[PDB]
Amino acid sequence: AAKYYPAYRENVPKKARKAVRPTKLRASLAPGTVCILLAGRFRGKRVVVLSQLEDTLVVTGPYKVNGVPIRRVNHRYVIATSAPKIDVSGVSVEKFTKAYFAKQKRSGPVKKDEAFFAENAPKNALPAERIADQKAVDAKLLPAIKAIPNMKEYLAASFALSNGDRPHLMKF
Amino acid sequence: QDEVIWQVVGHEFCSYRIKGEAQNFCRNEYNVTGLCNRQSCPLANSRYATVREDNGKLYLYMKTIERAHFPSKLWQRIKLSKNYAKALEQIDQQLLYWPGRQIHRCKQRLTRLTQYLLK
Amino acid sequence: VNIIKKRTKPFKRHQSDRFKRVGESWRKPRGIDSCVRRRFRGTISMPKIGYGNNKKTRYCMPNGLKAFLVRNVSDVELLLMHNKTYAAEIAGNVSARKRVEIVEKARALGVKVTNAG
Amino acid sequence: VRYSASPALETKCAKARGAYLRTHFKNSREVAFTINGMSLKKAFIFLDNVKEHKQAVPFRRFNGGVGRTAQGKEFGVTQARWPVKSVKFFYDLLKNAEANAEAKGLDMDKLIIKHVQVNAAPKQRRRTYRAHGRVTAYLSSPSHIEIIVAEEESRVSLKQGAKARNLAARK
Amino acid sequence: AQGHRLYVKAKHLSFQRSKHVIHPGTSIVKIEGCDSKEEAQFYLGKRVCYVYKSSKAVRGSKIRVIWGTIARPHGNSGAVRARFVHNLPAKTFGSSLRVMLYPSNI
RNA sequence: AGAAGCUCAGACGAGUAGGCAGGCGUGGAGGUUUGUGACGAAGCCUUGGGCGUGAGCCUGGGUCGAACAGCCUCUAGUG
RNA sequence: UCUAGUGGGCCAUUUUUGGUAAGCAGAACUGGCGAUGCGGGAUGAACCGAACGUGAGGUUAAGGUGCCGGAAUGUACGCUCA
RNA sequence: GUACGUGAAAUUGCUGAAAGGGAAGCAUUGGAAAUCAGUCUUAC
Repeated sequence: AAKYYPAYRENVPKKARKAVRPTKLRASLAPGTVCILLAGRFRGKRVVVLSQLEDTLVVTGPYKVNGVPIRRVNHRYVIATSAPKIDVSGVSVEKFTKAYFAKQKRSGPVKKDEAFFAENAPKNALPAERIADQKAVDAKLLPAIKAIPNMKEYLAASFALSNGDRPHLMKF
Repeated sequence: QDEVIWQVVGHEFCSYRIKGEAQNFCRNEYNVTGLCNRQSCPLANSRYATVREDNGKLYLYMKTIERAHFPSKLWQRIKLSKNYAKALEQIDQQLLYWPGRQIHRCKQRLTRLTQYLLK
Repeated sequence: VNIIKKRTKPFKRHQSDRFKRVGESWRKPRGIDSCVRRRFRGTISMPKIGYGNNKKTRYCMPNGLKAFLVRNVSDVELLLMHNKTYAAEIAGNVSARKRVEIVEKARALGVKVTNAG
Repeated sequence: VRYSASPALETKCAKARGAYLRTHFKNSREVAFTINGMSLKKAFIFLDNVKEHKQAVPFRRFNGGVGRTAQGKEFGVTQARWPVKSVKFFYDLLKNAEANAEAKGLDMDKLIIKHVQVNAAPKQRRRTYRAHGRVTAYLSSPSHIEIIVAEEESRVSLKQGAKARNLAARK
Repeated sequence: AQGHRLYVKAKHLSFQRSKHVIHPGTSIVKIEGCDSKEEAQFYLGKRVCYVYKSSKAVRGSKIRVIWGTIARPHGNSGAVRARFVHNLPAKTFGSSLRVMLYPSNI
């Protein structure tokens, strides 16, 4: 059969009984909710939830408001706010999947270069289709935040804690 | 009698036994596993087979119960000089009836020798 | 199964730090008033069988192999079928000629050498 | 015999040795510690001053019972002495080292005492007679001295790289 | 400059200990504004860290961090027990810690 | 499946005087290993590595210059 | 069946004798220390709790939670001024 | 190099580093600084 069999009878793992079942996200993370990003490069940003993915939330604060593109954000790194909901029923969310946000496979330890960092960037890498999707979701999201007062600039601002603020007493 | 041999040579002095501090290795020129054990004991098993390397050529050794008194014709030699696959089917064929479970061990041994030969 | 060490620091003999005539090698305190023998709080611990390591990971190097001492090529060929269980370790009294010969023997076997360099 | 220190490379140095010299090892150590690091010419000026009681050798380690003096203040110490036997030996060795540098072709203006060490030589021993018919040791502590004179004396993560590029290059 | 600090300020009080025996594996942390165990329940499971500064540049950074998690409340006055990946140095008694707002559930 | 092996389960674990058991180390003897060695044995030094609960053991580098070791048994002026 | 060590004990509870009394002398029953660390009583051989393989988590005992010191400058009702 | 094979420890000097308010040593946990191996890179 095969060539050059190992000199050790392989130990097959016992059949595991761990079945993957759908994640039950927080009851306050409904689509269209305004959320606060706690970690990452966009910590303190305010964003509008588009859809709930398998584990995380596909979310973007309108790129023309605060410059946060469409990203997956894990539901444990957001503080959902009680701000008035934004209509996200009219925006397509079926094309935002794990495959859509998936990175390129590497399967090797070679990486890193000054030219590598000169590569990627918004100028390169960023597909025109990704830019078009960001512009399309912006077109479908801006009218709602324009209509409800003070929410456009609220999304532009950045959340921060001040002296004497106690998050357990504070509600968002 | 075969058990007498093992009780004499297995647990104590043997020229092919290498005891170090917690374990036993069997370098015997007609063993496959490399470890010391009756099931694999070459001297104490009357019907048993092995493979070893020689000058780029693989050799399979066998011995029976009939020729025990004559050491010169006691072991039987065959030489192999082909690729691995065919070398496997030879041991498979030569042992599909003879040892019981040495088929897999000498397939493993032939594996390691052929990696030696290529290197 | 990864290798876990119940204890990493050696059991140094009591008062070996204060007296040079008393060596680091562990000696069991027989003294009638010995604080360490009586296990006072704050004193040094003593070797116990509870400190023994897992039978699966005992005698195993951090890479999972067991360093098997090697003095000639025939010692290397003993590890022909156990190249994922043992690692060749060339003895200190082996000359440079056999050291090179053992290294090429072990690299042919695919057996790792702990002190190849 | 080889010296203690990595220098004594004969291209740019000189050295001089003395063995079994019958003078006190403790006084020799104090002299060596005092002269270690100063230039050869200024070392000679200091040694003549010690011989003339114009400067004193500070006693730092073996100072038990050593009297106080005003000539120790330039070394920030109170205890200092004028060991003339030890200084005479050190003067002879320094002259020998200077002669070695002369024959070797070095520069006398720039030479400094790079290394000087005193070691205990084997004790010669003698007898002294005590009260009640008792005898004990009258040991002598010689010194080995050696002197050497010489001349002169990151990877970045993907996020870090992108942050650095977008901040520095883009602006 | 008040557009940052997504964390809550806390102070490393001591190790978890009896009268004479210390247990450096877990520490006692006083989170500011946390004045009862009922309030400590909100901070349970948050990500706490010790941030300090060093002269050597590890990966081009002067700032290095030891991470940890709030495990349980301690006492009645709002102090919490914290477990760190590296046990906090005993010289940090009275030093400050950052308690982030994640993993969030609010 | 070195059946003197492999495997499953449960309970349990302080200790002077003292008893018993299994191991580590040393000198010499028989057997053995196509055993190591002037291309460096033994010994010694070591802010190198590795193993063992431990007695200990192995190893890298340095020094050194003539012998020494593993295993099975025998023995003792053996720690 | 063979044999080791031992054949100076001491303390406490309770009962009790000699005694002016004693950190005194003498016994009875049990528990201990001796031979035993650990938690506590600041500290202590016999007091309190608990008797010990190497560890992780949880929970308690005795005892504590103003600060040293881990833990309420807690709750309720009084007493006390020295 | 005859103060002669090998050349241990005590103890000593030099150098480098470090520490130190009436001892020092130790144990435990981590920091800092120095030092270093494994692992990996591959195999299928």
